[PDB]
Amino acid sequence: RSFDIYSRLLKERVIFLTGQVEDHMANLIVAQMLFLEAENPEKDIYLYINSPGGVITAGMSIYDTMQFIKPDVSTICMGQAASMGAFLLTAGAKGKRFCLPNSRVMIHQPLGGYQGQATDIEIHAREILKVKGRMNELMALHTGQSLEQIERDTERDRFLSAPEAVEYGLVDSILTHRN
Amino acid sequence: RSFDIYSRLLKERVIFLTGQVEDHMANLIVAQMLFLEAENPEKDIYLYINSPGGVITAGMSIYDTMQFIKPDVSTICMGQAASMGAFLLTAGAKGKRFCLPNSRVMIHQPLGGYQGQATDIEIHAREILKVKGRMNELMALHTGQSLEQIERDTERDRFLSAPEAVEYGLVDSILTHRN
Amino acid sequence: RSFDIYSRLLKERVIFLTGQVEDHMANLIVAQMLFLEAENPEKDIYLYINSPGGVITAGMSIYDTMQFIKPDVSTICMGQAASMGAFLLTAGAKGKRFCLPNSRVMIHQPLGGYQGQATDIEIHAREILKVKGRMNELMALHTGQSLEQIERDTERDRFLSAPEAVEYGLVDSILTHRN
Amino acid sequence: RSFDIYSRLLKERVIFLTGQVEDHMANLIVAQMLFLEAENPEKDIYLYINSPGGVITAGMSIYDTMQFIKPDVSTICMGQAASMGAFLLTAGAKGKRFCLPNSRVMIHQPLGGYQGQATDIEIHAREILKVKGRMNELMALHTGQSLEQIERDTERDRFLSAPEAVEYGLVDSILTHRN
Amino acid sequence: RSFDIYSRLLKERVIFLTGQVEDHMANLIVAQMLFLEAENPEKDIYLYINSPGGVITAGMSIYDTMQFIKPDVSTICMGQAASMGAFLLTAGAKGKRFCLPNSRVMIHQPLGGYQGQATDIEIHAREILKVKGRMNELMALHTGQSLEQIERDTERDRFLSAPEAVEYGLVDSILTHRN
Amino acid sequence: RSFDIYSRLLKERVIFLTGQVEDHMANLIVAQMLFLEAENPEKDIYLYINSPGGVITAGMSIYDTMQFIKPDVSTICMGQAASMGAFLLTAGAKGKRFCLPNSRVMIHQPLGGYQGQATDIEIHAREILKVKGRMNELMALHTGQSLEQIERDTERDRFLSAPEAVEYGLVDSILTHRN
Amino acid sequence: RSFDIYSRLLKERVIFLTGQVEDHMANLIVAQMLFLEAENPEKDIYLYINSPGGVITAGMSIYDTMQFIKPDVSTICMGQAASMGAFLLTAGAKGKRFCLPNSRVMIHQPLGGYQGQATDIEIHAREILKVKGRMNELMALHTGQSLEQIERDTERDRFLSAPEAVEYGLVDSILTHRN
Amino acid sequence: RSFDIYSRLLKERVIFLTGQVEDHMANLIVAQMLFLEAENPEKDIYLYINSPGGVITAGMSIYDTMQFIKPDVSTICMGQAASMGAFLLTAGAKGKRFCLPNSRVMIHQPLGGYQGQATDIEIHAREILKVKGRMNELMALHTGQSLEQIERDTERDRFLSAPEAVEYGLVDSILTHRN
Amino acid sequence: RSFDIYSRLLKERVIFLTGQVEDHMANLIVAQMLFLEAENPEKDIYLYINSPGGVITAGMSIYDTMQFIKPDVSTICMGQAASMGAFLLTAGAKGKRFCLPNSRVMIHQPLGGYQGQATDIEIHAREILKVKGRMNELMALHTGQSLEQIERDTERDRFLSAPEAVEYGLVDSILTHRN
Amino acid sequence: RSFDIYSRLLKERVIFLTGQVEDHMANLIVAQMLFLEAENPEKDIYLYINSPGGVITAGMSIYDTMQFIKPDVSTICMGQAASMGAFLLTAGAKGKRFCLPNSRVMIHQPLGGYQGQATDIEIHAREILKVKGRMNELMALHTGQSLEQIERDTERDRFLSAPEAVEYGLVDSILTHRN
Amino acid sequence: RSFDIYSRLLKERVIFLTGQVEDHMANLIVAQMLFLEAENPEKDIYLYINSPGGVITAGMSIYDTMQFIKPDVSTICMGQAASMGAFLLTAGAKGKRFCLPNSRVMIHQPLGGYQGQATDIEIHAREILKVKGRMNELMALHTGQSLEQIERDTERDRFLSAPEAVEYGLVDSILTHRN
Repeated sequence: RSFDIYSRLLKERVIFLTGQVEDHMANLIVAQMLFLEAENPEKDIYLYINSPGGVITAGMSIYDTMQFIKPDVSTICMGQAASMGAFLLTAGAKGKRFCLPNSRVMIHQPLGGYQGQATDIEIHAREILKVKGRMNELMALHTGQSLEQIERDTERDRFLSAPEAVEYGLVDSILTHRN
Repeated sequence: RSFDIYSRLLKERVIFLTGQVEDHMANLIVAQMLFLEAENPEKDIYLYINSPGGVITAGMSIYDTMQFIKPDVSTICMGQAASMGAFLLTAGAKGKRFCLPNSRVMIHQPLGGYQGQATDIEIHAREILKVKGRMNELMALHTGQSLEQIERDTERDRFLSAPEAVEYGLVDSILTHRN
Repeated sequence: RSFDIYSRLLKERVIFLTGQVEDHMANLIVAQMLFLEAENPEKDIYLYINSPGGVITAGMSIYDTMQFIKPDVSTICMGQAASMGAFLLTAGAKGKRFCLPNSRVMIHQPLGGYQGQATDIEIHAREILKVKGRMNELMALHTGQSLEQIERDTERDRFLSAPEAVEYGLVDSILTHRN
Repeated sequence: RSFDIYSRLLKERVIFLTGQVEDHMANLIVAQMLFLEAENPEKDIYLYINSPGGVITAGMSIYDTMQFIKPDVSTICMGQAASMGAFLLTAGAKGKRFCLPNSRVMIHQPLGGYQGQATDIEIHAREILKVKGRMNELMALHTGQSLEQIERDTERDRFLSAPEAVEYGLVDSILTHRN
Repeated sequence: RSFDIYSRLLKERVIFLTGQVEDHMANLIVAQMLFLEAENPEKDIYLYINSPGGVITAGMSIYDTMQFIKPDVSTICMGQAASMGAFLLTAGAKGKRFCLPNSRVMIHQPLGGYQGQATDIEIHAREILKVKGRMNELMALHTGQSLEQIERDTERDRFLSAPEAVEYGLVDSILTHRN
Repeated sequence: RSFDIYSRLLKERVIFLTGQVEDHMANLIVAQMLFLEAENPEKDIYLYINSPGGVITAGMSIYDTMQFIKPDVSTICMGQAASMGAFLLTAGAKGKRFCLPNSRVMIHQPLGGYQGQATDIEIHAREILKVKGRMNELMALHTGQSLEQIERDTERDRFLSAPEAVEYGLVDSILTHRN
Repeated sequence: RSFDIYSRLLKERVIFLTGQVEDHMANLIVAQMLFLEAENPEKDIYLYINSPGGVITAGMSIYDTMQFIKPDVSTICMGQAASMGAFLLTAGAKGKRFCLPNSRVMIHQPLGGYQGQATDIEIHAREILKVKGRMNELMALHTGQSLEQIERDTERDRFLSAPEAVEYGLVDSILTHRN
Repeated sequence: RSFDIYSRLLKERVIFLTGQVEDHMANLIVAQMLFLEAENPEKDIYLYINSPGGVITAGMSIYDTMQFIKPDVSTICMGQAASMGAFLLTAGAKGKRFCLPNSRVMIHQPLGGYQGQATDIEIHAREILKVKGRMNELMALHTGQSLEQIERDTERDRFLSAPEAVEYGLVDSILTHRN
Repeated sequence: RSFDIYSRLLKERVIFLTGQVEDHMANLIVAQMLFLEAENPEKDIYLYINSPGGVITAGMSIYDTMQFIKPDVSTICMGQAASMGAFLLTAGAKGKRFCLPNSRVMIHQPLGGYQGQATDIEIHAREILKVKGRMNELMALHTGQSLEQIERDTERDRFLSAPEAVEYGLVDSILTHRN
Repeated sequence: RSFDIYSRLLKERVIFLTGQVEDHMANLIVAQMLFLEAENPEKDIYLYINSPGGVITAGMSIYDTMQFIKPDVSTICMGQAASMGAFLLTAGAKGKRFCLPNSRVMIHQPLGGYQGQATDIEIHAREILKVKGRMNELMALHTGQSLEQIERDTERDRFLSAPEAVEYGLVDSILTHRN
Repeated sequence: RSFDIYSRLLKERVIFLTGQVEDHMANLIVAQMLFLEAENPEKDIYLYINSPGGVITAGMSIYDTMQFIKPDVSTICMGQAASMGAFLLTAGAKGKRFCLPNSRVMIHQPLGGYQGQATDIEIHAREILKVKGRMNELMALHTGQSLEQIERDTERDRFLSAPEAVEYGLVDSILTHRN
């Protein structure tokens, strides 16, 4: 029926990634995808995104899953897709990444923090550095820009309008009306 | 049916937008609209609004989706439409925007806040302004007022009564009695 | 069946207005109202009011809905009905506004509050004033009392028993025994 | 089958009033009553009462509802009936008010409080003295006692055993064994 | 002895106004001015100001106290002088007011809030408006600017470097080096 | 329908392990396996591991269960697998432990703590040392490393990219695409 | 199905006892047992233990239901059985008490605490010593150790691994693989 | 005498700035500063600094007082001096600023935040930027570093050990042994 | 007198370093040293240390002063000396570092943590690694041990009795009984 | 002049140890002791004890001091002397350790608790046992019991009335009156 | 003098025991007594008591000191003396224990509480009973009542009026007017 609306929509292969990114809402996204791949492993799957960002590992379970499943996950951003949100948007199938008119994007490097003995802090920061390294690589890839270029652009929070977003390479185009 | 009164009214293509505006309740609006579109792309959709406003991104995900979909989205204001509630109200299809005799409207500029280093304060300070600017443009459109009439009037909380809101281009007419 | 008493009670066209009047409980009432008009826009709708009042804008959404829709909305006060509750009570269809023998009504003026800069206190106060005045008009009008008289009685809290309420023009008669 | 124990008992025309008396559980009781009158205006309705008391106007919505509906509302006190609970128990159809052997009854006067300007304090203090009067008036009407035996009896907490409530006129008899 | 350091500078007629302006610290400052006048009513009094401001009536006891005592109260601002701070800073004896090189001033309007009935709210919005007018006037007098200029300039927080304070007319000049 | 997504995917023998490892969630995962084993003791069970670790007795109830049921348990790590999570991944069916592209693994030693008399401190500290020894042995035997080698790398947190989890012997390979 | 996994496994006559032992969770267990006996008093009941203990009386309501029902209750320790956990584990039908390989059991003496008058303290402490005696009696009984031995081994925490568990008489054998 | 250690060391013209910079601690430092000049404006003053930073304005009241009194102000960092602690340190008399052997210095730009309307956010961001510049100019001025160099060096926290400090121009030399 | 026990002991050139190390108590102790120096530079200062440690920079503000003043600083351990507490005791005048019979010492690496952006993270991680290095070097210096050996023994909490302390070169000898 | 009772008694060489034992009340007792020696190293000091125990290192700092100052330290117990309290009592000068008639003594073992990696948990747990052993040898040394008698007698809390503490050798005698 | 009212009254050999009995206030009381004995070991000391009781050990410290000093100690009860208050009241010098007219005395048995192992509960439970026995013996000693009689009137709270306490032998006489 219309008992659950996100369900009816799931049947239309529409998945919503809304707000904060974290393990449980991430895991729910991931399973929603595996389910759509088993249903029909050919049809695209649409993933709407309105999110301030969130936990990185939780984000990579989503990312690796999108690339892993045969279906092409198109991505469409409404409202906003900041940080790992923006990362996921641009991680969508090629040519199948959008942004509605007034949605906004924000990009930036990884945030984190540890607490401990110098040695452990060493082992942990070293690590958040490997991750920044891989986060930037993957962004160069998906967006087209170059490693050097991203790290520059991403050292500090950076905003992009729907247009600037396409111009930059995070999304392929702006959806304006249903034609 | 009546098992769930809102689900029953969605069947009549009616969506309510009540209270504070945030990602989740907004996602649900977006999902009811997407869903109505899919059921019949030609019939109007009625978006009843009684809100004090809220988070702008969350709202914009509703304005873009409203515009984006094929159906005309008529907006009825009951009780109150303030800030993002008045934006969204005025964003309904032309001619199909109304107010009940005692609805009261209030418009004003964007609110925000950032914390950090002066540098970052810079980016955020200038993005909130880029937003106030796009927002004021769109209010110009849907109202007919000049960009300068709105920046002027939203500079501070401005209350509009039903007839004033009609007289101002916020809504098209006042609904008193069903005939 | 009687799975959900209120759902069941609705089939008999009975909507309940209980507790403090605020945005969501009101929209629920406004929907049961539009829903009943849809089942039969001719038959009277019965509103049970037992409330100490609440948010004026939320209450006006119910008031305007009552006046708007085709069917006559019969008001029955049980327990108490005060401020916005008393107001929504007297706003029922003349001839069909009731009080139970020991119900009690209380009228008074809009209670508000603001915090901020002078310029802004000025605005917001002007608005509470415009509203008080109109609410006063809609009160003279529904009860039959004069505008002078209402202003003179809504300054301080005033209690009316069911009988005085009948004589004040707030309700039409007293329901004592289902005859 | 007892999928919903309380609903199945409702079918046997049984209503439970447990715990503090407040607006909502009180509304639920009214609705169960109107619904049982709807189902059959001729049949007796049984109200079990086990409550310490609560909000007077909430208790009065149940009271007036009991008097209004066509059916007789038989009251049965299990455990305890204090204040509005006692009042509600003695308000059942004459000849059908009962007490279980070890249930205990407590009667007293209205409780209240206020905070504000002296003018308002007076309006509110005078109002609770009327409520107290009317409560005493109705107390005498149902117990048979005179108007002063009641006043003289409710100035302070007063306990009454099952036997004493039959003798005082609060209830008609003790229920000890099904026969 | 340098037992109490401020009690020591007080003997050199130096007075410090530090932090939040509120009744008790304000009263301590007033008492020192009166005490200084008692000791020697001819000699100047230096008030060192470092404050973000605070309560208006609390500050006005200092203002009038300053103007009432025989000695000229010379004011020196360090750190900052905002709101009630900039005000007391400028109310100092004409010709004897200063800003350390890097102190900064901020001027703006009254702030406040009330909760209550529409009738009480109006008495309060009226009042804060009269306070608003006397401050602008007193600010006009003291800076030499014109009323409407002061009004126009205070509507929103305005920062002013010491040079801008000297230009604007809040202080008389910038102290840089003891000579 | 897809009223419970985790429930459908379970139909495909896919179980999820997300977030902190503790008795209840740990117990649910265990029930899913038993349940899956009884459904078909022959087909593989698939367990996605995206955890930061958690309680060791809880993890072991899942471990012994894994090694105990007939079906082969295929572990796939997405997002991340630390401590107990990495221990349960490397604990999957030999040759069927995969690690998605950007999942990061982290293994280390046991965390714990006690409070009380010394005699109990020794009893308990001696117990965590014993658990340690055992986890090292099991980590040895599942990864193929030597007990000495294991002991040497888990004294301190030690991360491991996807490629390293293969070199080190925790997992067998890497799923980068569905094919 | 896979809707309610634990309800699903009740069919294979499998009950899980997870986490803290207390009255309500204990009641669910008792009820699950009584029910499985009503379905077949001949088939074995399988109770999975993973608990750090709990309220003794709660545990005992489970202990006696086990000895009372016709069906043998086979116990299977997963993760850990500590205190009352080890108690209910070692109380399964003799010959059918198992410990998974890496399970681990812990045993000790009763814990408690009272407060109040001295007389009462003597009453309550004299009660915990009886429960103690009785708990050690019953431990000797299912393990075969001398009551004398028990008392020594439980004055303090004592951990036992699966093999150790089997040798102490707590359980009959270790479970390693489905065969 | 050593009744108050801090007062006693005040006789040797010594002053300590310990902990976060905020109006009150700052004032007590300024007053001791004025007090000393007043006792003899020729002898040098010693301001020991061991702070992590604090409220910029609070700090500036101290700065301007340092440059203003005739007494030369010798700064001596111990432990650490970051942010406004770094600034006041390098602000002492040229030639008379130091650094204990293992002192540690940290520099960077302003921190801050605001909440409100777009308009007001602008005014405050505009202000923390006017301040940053000025703060930088002054750093250049006191370390003789290029103005651009400071802008660079203060975009992100930069730790400077004592030698590096001397070299960078923050302090003139390093004190290790009292000769 | 003994009106202030600590002032009197100050009068015998005795300073106490008790509890956690942080700026204010560390500045208090620094102040006592400078004062005792002022009162006689040829004489030994007796500094007692019963501390679990604390903030390194604060510890350092005391270490540098110790090294710096003319008076030989003699350290004496009572109760405990952990972390900065052991560092400060071992930094006493070579030949005058005592340890009471039953005092225990504990050395270990630095503790800390950060939260923020990777770049900043890296910046702080390095910093704590420079600090760790410098402490170790100074541990080697004062204990006569070797830098390497110091790097080994201070990776994990290391305890030592007074005799082991002497033996390690942390203190020079053990005081037992006055003579 | 009895303006401060404890300081007056201090001239009578009477130090009080009251309440929980922790670094600061402990340091004050040490300071009073060193102080009292300095006045006269030949006269007896009296330490009254009424404590429930407390931190060990803190008690040891008191302990060594007692053993270390030339003058004998006579200990008198009032109320109670438990744990470290009891230990500091028996630590008095042989032949001068008194317990008042109804004072009660309690002895037991060190209590502790750590949290962290197994390795660190080992380091701490060995430390707490060495401390236990050393504490025991001391107990043996002052009471003249056997290390073995003390080990057994302390495993769990053991109370000893005043006379029983006399024969156990914790104290040399009961103090009943001032003769 | 009167710079402290109680210090002044001390010079009159008057001590106050007001409120809650606990270690620090009981220590103060003990200190004042030793001091008064040290001024003049001959003259009476006067301890006023207005207490509801408290910690027995804290109390006993006040009791063994009352006996122990040479001066007779006269106890005067004002307001109330309950539990330890009543104990300490009666433990005063025979013939010199008073009770002001309307003071109330209350008596009972020890209150306690403890948590932990059965073994520890027993150890602490015996102790509380030993204390209860000893307290009851002293109570008998001092009142003249038989042991047994004391055990009976102390199982539950027992109030005694002033005169009833002379009768019971708890106090010697009543005081009424300074005669």
